[PDB]
Amino acid sequence: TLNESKFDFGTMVQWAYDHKYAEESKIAYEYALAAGSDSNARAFLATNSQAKHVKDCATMVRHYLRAETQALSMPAYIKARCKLATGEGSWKSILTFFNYQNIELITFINALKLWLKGIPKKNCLAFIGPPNTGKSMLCNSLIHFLGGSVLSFANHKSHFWLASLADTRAALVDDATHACWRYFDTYLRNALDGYPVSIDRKHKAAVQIKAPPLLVTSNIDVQAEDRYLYLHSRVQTFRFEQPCTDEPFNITDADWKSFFVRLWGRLDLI
Amino acid sequence: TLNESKFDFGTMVQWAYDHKYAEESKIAYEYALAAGSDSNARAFLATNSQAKHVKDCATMVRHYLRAETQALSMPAYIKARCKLATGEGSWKSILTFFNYQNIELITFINALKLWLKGIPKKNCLAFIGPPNTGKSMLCNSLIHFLGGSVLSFANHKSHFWLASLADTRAALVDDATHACWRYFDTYLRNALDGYPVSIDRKHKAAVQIKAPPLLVTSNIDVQAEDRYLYLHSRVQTFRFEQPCTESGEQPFNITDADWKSFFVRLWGRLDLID
Amino acid sequence: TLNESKFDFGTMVQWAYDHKYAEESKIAYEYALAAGSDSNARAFLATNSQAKHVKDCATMVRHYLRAETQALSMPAYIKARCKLATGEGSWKSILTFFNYQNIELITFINALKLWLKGIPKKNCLAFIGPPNTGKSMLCNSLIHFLGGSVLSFANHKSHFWLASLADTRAALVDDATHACWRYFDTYLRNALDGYPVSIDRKHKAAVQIKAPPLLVTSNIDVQAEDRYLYLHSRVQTFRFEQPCPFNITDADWKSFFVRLWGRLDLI
Amino acid sequence: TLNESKFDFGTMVQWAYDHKYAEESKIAYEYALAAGSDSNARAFLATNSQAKHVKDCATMVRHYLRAETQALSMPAYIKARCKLATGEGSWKSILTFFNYQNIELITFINALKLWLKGIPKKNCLAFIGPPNTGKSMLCNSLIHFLGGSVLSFANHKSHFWLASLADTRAALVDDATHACWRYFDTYLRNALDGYPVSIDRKHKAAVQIKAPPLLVTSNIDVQAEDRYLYLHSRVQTFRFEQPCTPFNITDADWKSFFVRLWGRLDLID
Amino acid sequence: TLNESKFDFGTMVQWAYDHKYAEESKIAYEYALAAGSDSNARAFLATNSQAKHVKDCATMVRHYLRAETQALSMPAYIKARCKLATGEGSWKSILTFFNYQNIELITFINALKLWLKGIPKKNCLAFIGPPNTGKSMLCNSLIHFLGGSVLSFANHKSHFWLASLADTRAALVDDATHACWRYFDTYLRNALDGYPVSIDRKHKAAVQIKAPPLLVTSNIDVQAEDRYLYLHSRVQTFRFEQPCTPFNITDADWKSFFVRLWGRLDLI
Amino acid sequence: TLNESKFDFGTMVQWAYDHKYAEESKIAYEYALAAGSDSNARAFLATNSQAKHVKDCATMVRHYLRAETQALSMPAYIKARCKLATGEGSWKSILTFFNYQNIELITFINALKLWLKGIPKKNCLAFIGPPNTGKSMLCNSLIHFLGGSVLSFANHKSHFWLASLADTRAALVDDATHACWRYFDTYLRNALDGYPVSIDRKHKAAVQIKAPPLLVTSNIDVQAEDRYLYLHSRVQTFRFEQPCTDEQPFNITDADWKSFFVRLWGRLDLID
Ligand SMILES: [Mg+2]
Ligand SMILES: [Mg+2]
Ligand SMILES: [Mg+2]
Repeated sequence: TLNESKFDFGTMVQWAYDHKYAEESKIAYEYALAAGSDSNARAFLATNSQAKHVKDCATMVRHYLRAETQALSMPAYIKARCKLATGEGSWKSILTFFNYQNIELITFINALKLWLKGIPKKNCLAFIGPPNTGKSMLCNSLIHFLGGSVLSFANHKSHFWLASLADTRAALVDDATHACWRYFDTYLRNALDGYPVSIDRKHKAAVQIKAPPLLVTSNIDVQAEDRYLYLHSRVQTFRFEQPCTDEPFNITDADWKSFFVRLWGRLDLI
Repeated sequence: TLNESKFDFGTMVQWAYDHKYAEESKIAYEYALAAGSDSNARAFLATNSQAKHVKDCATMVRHYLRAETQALSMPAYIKARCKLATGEGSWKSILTFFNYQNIELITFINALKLWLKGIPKKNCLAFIGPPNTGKSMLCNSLIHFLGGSVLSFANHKSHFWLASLADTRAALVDDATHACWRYFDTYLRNALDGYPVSIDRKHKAAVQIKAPPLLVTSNIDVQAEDRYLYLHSRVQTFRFEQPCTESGEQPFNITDADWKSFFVRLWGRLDLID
Repeated sequence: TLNESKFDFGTMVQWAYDHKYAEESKIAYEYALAAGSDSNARAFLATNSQAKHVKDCATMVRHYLRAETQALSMPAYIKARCKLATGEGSWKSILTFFNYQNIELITFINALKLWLKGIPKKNCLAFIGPPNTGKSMLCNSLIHFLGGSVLSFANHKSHFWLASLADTRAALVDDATHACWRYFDTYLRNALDGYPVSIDRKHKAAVQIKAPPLLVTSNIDVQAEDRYLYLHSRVQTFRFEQPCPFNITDADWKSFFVRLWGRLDLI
Repeated sequence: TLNESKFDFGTMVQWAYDHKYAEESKIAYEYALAAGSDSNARAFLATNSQAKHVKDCATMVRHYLRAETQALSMPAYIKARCKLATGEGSWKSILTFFNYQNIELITFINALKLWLKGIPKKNCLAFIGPPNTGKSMLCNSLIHFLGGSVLSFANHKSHFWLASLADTRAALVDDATHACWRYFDTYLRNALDGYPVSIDRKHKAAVQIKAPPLLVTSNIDVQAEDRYLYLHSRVQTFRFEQPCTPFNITDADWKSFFVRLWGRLDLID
Repeated sequence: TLNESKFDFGTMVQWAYDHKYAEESKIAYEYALAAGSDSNARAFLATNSQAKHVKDCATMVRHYLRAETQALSMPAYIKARCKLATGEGSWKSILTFFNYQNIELITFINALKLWLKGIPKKNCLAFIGPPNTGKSMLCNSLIHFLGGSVLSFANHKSHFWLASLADTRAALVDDATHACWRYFDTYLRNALDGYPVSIDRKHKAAVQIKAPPLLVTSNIDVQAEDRYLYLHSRVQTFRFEQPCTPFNITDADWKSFFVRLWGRLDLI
Repeated sequence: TLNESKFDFGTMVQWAYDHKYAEESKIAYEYALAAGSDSNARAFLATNSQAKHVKDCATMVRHYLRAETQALSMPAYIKARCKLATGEGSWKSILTFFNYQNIELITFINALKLWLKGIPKKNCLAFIGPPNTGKSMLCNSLIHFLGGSVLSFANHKSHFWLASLADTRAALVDDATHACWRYFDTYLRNALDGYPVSIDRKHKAAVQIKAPPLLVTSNIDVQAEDRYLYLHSRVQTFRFEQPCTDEQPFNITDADWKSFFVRLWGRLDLID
């Protein structure tokens, strides 16, 4: 990784942004390789304050990626995620699965439509059923396509476990336990009703935001439980009953792309 | 975007202040956009210390914004908030709602007049009743109009969860559970009173300040509960009993313009004069 | 506000000190205003380092302010506090109120005389009774007159919640609940006693310092409670039984101290 | 040592990288030595900001080294672990150990092959048996060879215990207690199934990642206990029955193992 | 005050050292005062980096002061402390008090002699009894005379609550509650014995240092309690039973005390 | 002291290293005194950044010292530790003490031989008994002689408490309680096995090192307790039952160990 034999920070930040590198060690290493055929990368290794620049650069790119994701409307955002979708699947892969899980495409399309706008009480789609019915399967594939984030209720003892809600456009709380559902009930009523929540971030002061769209998976039916009365009118549920087990379903990013490109009209994304 | 290519800090701050951009990412990104037709934004992308300038800009803006909000009296402040609101509105929306909850508007007016002045033991209004009675609805609309902040009891194990009290002119805790009331009872009587309190802020120094007016929504009626005895005298309760939804429509929705109408109409009786 | 447009730091500090502006936001903003008719304020908005100047200014002003407060004897200090108060006032307001609570003013004068000197086991006065008996009312007015600080037990899980004790000449804990009394009993007897106490400051290192005089208000009568046995000796209790609202101003206290100067041993 | 007397930082970093020194103290010391014969090292000692340069050099090196290893394929990584490990080595060492515990070698090779590929349900090999059957012995030896990390699940207090997973190519859970298995059962199905998990770290932001391959050692046979029904298809148990008190597996043993069985572990690059 | 208007750092440090000003706020303020008749203090208010200078000055003075204190043996140190004390004083004040508590002064002298040497298992003296028996009174007067530090168990949840142990020659814990005694029992046996301990300091590296001689006042009799068994051996207890407040030991009293009992306290 | 009226930092570091001053307090003060003769020390006192220079100097020094110390073999190290120990002393007092506790010195020697090489399951020696049996004093004298560190379970809630396992050649946990033994049982297993573990820092670097030979003193007998079964084979226990409750109590010193090590150098397999 030859490191030896006037530096503009702009040019570097640019390069990092273009390549979507946000992480210092990557930025550092990757720019050092570019220096074979890049004058500014060559000038960088001549600098004494490399470590400072690598840091700054990460901070710079982290600022931009974060703030452009926030700036785009939900349609433009989905549009962006469609462009990122490589390979080729089909929206049919998705329909086939719902058919298998005996749920209405139409029900889903509506739910999703309103979930995407983050309309109050329509902001949270639960995917409920016993183990191995492809709940994780579908939800994670959707989050992936969407550029979402997974929240782990394991980390709930720290209140920072919600930090990413100040960032994503969609979020998934995987495998909800009772603990977790009543957590929702206790603390997050406002996330469901589209009122503001103070989300604490680690190295800087907390921010007040509207909680982005939420997915949940669970073995637990909230609508069928009395102790979660508040949740009934705020959580849209879908039950999966059907096994997915061979030593058959794998929704891809292109599957979702086709799904959105094709039902774009029906999802009110115009 | 284009992030690439002498800089004056003040100008960037001027900019950020004008656009009321206070938050680092927005400041950096939004300015990087201004780069196309602003030589200062172009120069910003030429320096090696952009990260720091963004950082300092946010500090500077926050300083100014806080400072100007604290300087204003309640009247002058509400005045500026009225100036900010837009759209079609009427105080009748508010009247209708209180009337729907079988509460005379004057009862609320009397309470609000004192609450706004932050008079001791009158510094806290709680809206209380069964689910879906428009409690969060009303309180949030008001807090929004006032530019107040929401406190999130989910963050209460942190020292800094109260940090906003050093800045806003009104504050809301939405859906106070039993754990929540107890915390308030044990640790926060005098803030509920609107007495001076030491508010700890993250990176900065603790600040001693008059606790701003408080709003609470809750399913728990503190006045009826013997175990919250000591909260009875410092919390004025409004009981919302009537449903504000079937899950067909939601008929009651108060806008900023409704409050603008409200304060303008009732400027006199809320003693917000000279 | 205008934020755009050779800078001298000292002049900015001078300014900040003069106006008693000690906090960064206020300093920054208020100085940016002075910019219309102040070349140094103008020059401040021209520098690319204004962020740290505001920071340093705040630091510098609190250094001075703290240092000048600490330097004054209690008499000299109260003197300056009297100078500061304005408006119409009378110690009678205070007499009336203690009389209303069926307490002779002299009982309070005696206790206060010692409390001000920060005499061990006498460093803490507690105002105790059922709700709405003007406990917080009185204590807060006094703390205000004195320029003392409020302690917020709510922050007690932090290391720095006592940090003001390194600066003020008097402190108040308003509405001590059982949890509050217990914490004090367990951890802070010496603080109550007004003995030297190690006080953790946020970014600076700790200081060993004598703890200022203390005021507490509470519904809990510590004197009557066997489980707060060890607090009985270090806390003088004033029972406020009568309800009410009535108000004590700074000018009332000014009148109070001026009138009772000699009787308070303030030489 | 001499620490007395124009400096180019990159040159130092270059040097440090070459000798694989990621260690402030080591860096500082070694440079100050390589200095009566390096114009730059001399120049370094002339500078007043030496302390800063050492700190930066470390940072810079640990960046490069970390980033260069993160970028390898699993096969390429093992090839690196093979270069890195030297000594008296034979795989005969391991084969007899398996033969002693009555596990067929091929059962293990296969399992490892699919494990190194982090295929879901093939992502977590448990080694199970009563105290003192060389479970730690073997797993530590392997994880060491591979440069993976060791995790201890205490109880509640273990909040950040997974923090290393954010970074290693492989990991070992040392003596899974029953509660540790319940933790998997409750919170880790996604990790085992190939899905992202949020991993909380100390004084930095949480990360989301695919869980590295896991080794577990326990006295608790999860295949037997129905209260862990959901792990049965996700965890592959190797049972160690025989007590051992001599056997000892080394970096050099694993090297020989991997080189010998390379084609059979499907590492073809 | 005036803070407005070539600066030598060393001179400010010299000044600060001379006046024993160790505290940023005091250093800043007190120097800004010296500005009327000191060209260096004037120059200080001309620099734009005065904030850093105040900070570095305190650091610097702290360095020197610490280093001086650490260099001296116990005798030489007490010597310096005696030199510092002023006023009318008599060891008889101390004698009378111990006699009032029905304790022979020699009992205290014997214990104090060893305590001062920081001999293992003898490094901790505890003054114990019902309220208002002059416990805090006495221990505080001594800790003051010695220039020792108070530890505040209130801050024990912090890593640096023991940071002063890297600097002072004697330390006091005033009113040890049950929570206090337990913490000591669990975590600080070695510190009570006066063995080395790793002391965490704010902007500095940890130092391993002999925990200095300890004083404790308390209402709790550790020797009588079975659950504080492991403290019995490392804690010498003086029981103060008789009520007092009048009784008031000054620095000059201690000066008299050490001067009189120099040989008898073995201070060669 | 005098701290008043170009500077070269390397020169200050040279001085500090030679004099082996690694604490800022000392570096600061001592260099200030050396200003009369040495005129770099003079330059130092004329800089406005004196404070930083001290800070950086301490850093720089302790870097070097840590680095030479790791480079040494255990043999060569103990040698330097003997070279460092001063005063009159004898190994007899070590013999006297074990014999007092009814233990053959050779039981101790054997253990120590293996413990110094850091052999798996021999890496930790424990001295276990009722209060007042010479446990702490024996261990401390050894650790002191060895230049090792004393870990404080007080700060255990922050992993940073093991930071010094990165630097020192031997460590002592004085007076282990149940809480502390449980800690070993879950975390420090690998330490008792020769397999490297990850040590953290306040100045976050996050290294991995083989764990130094450990000493523990305790009123708790681990071999007697099942909740500590793992530790049985990995902790070598020396039971001290005889009390020393009767001006200056018994005392082992650096010189006592110095001779102990010079005399028993052979038998301890320290040969090279
Ligand atoms: Mg009150
Ligand atoms: Mg006392
Ligand atoms: Mg012991």
